Amino acid sequence: RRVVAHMPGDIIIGALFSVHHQPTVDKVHERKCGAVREQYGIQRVEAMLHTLERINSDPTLLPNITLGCEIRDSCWHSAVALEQSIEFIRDSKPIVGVIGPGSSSVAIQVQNLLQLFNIPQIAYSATSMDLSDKTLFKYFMRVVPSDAQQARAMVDIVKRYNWTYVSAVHTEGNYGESGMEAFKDMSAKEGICIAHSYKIYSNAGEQSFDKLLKKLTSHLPKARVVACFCEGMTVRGLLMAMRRLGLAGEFLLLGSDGWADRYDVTDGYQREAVGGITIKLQSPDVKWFDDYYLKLRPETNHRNPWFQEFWQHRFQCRLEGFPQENSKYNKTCNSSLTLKTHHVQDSKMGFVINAIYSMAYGLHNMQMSLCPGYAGLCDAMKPIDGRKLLESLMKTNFTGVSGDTILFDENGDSPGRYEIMNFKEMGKDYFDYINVGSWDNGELKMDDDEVWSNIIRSVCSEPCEKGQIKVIRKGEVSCCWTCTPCKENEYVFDEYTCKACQLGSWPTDDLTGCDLIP
Amino acid sequence: QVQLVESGGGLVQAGGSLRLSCAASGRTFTSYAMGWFRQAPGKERESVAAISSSGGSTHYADSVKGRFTISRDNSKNTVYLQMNSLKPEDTAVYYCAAAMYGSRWPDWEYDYWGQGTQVTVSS
Ligand SMILES: *[C@@H]1O[C@H](CO)[C@@H](O)[C@H](O)[C@H]1NC(C)=O
Ligand SMILES: *[C@@H]1O[C@H](CO)[C@@H](O)[C@H](O)[C@H]1NC(C)=O
Ligand SMILES: N[C@@H](Cn1oc(=O)[nH]c1=O)C(=O)O
Repeated sequence: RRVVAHMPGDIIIGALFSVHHQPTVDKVHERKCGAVREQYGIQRVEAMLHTLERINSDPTLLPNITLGCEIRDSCWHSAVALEQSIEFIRDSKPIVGVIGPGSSSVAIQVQNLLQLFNIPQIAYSATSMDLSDKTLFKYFMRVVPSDAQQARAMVDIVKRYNWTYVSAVHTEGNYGESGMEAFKDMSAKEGICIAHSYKIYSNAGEQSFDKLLKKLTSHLPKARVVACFCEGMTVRGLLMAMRRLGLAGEFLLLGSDGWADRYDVTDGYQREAVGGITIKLQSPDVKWFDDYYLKLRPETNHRNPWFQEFWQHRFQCRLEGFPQENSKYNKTCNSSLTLKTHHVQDSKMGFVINAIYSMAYGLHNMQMSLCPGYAGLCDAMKPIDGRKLLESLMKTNFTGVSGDTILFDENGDSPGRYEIMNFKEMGKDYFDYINVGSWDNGELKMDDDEVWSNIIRSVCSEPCEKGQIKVIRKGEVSCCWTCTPCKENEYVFDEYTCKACQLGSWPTDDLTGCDLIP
Repeated sequence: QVQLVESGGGLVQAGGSLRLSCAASGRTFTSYAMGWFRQAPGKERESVAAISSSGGSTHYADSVKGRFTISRDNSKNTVYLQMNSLKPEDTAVYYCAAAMYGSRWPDWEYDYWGQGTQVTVSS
């Protein structure tokens, strides 16, 4: 079986974090998960633990009530997170609520199970619009906004930089498909041609991404910008295919939140990602998490089982006498090693902690609306009713960890803002992400001089020169036209269609109207 | 909730050999490390040998170095301690204990015990 991160308490809350990577396509049926993950894994687990410690310490939030947890590996895989959710359901101390998981596609698979047992789920990174259906997903909520905004923002970015003929790639799954189809419905309505829409799984082989990159160079040179509604490793695979083929620098990738500022995606293939514009969600680094995490040591921390593996992996050494020692690494772990070296905090850590607080404050509102005087759990919440917990969680009005009031709408979604990033070079051979814009409630603000300072053109046809040249569409696509001139008697009515002057009249010098022949 | 059973002990002559077994109940024995330690009457308890949760990497006390060997078959879900050329100072109650999460052995947090097998080495 899989080891779990256990913590006792008067109320145990479930958690699903991607401690390991998705199992290799070879051993998928075996469900043998891949390498350990820090930001989406270990860090989120320790955040769960410490946040529950704080909720216990806090006398205002849930007084006389201890919060325990059962933290299980999601592996960013539907089947693995579903087996572990079954291990949550195994009882029917019961699991009151569930936090996570990461991928919207996996979150649906989990929700489908949890809803049957009235267990409210709160996702930190699942953004898909389909999860806004509360008839399909009654007991689902998320602290991040629907992707109907992020798609609109991506469309607005395409609009601002006068891009019309674009290629479109998305990760095969609910997140990618929902986002891409919303981008299709919005861009096409706003007059943006989609050269071709491509879908690929994140764990597809090298040859598969090579084929994808070749199919992307099929539309070159017209369609250079690639609207990517791709999670992480999909963008990474694209960059690695650009290294393999040599098609680097020829495209411009417009990534979604799957590649917000993730260094694990661009590290090692920096030149290939240069110029890429991506979308992040408004999550300021949670101050007190770094103070807890960076002080952690493998000798001290003994509640996270994977911390031994993760410590041996991040430093690539073997913890000499420790229990879960792995002989693989040729080096031995020194006492000088510390996490502060090359520390990169999880981008969505704020949402993780805010979701844990969402569950806590929902339980507290239910506590006050059922056991007013009794300090702690009374006989009315023995047992805790899941339906009442959902009704109290939807009506939660609290101030978040980022100093911003978190609230939930009718569809169980939370409001959100986005930061637009750019992977440019900050110096010779050095590359890093930089904030270049923002998107909130429709308004898109950008610093246009920071992105290019150099400009890129991704259109299928250059605007017809003013004089008399009309826009005549080609064989198939709208944005593809052939600038054809007008007859001497014809004046240009509108950009698209030409109109002829009647007998005696003749087109004016500006070719906007007619004028009598002298 | 894992339960351990010790076996293999008894009584042996001076310089003889004796092999020790310890079996665990339930899965996730592969997730726990294992360490045998002995305790004699009056004397305080001494950590004998230890093997990592994955196996392969082993540690021994200076007293039993070059004399004992600890091993484990995870498929059998069992750990073993072969005590070649025993001495009279080895007479004690040997215990087998599981430890997920420790530090450099002998510093481990043992969070499961076993019954205990009595080993008597006659002069
Ligand atoms: C987009 O096109 C408009 C109209 O030609 C022009 O005024 C604007 O400067 C262009 N912006 C960019 C970024 O090309
Ligand atoms: C949250 O509760 C406070 C206190 O009752 C109230 O003043 C505030 O309006 C509430 N938030 C919203 C969005 O109504
Ligand atoms: N928003 C994504 C979640 N996600 O995918 C990644 O690669 N990173 C990340 O946060 C989804 O809804 O599936």
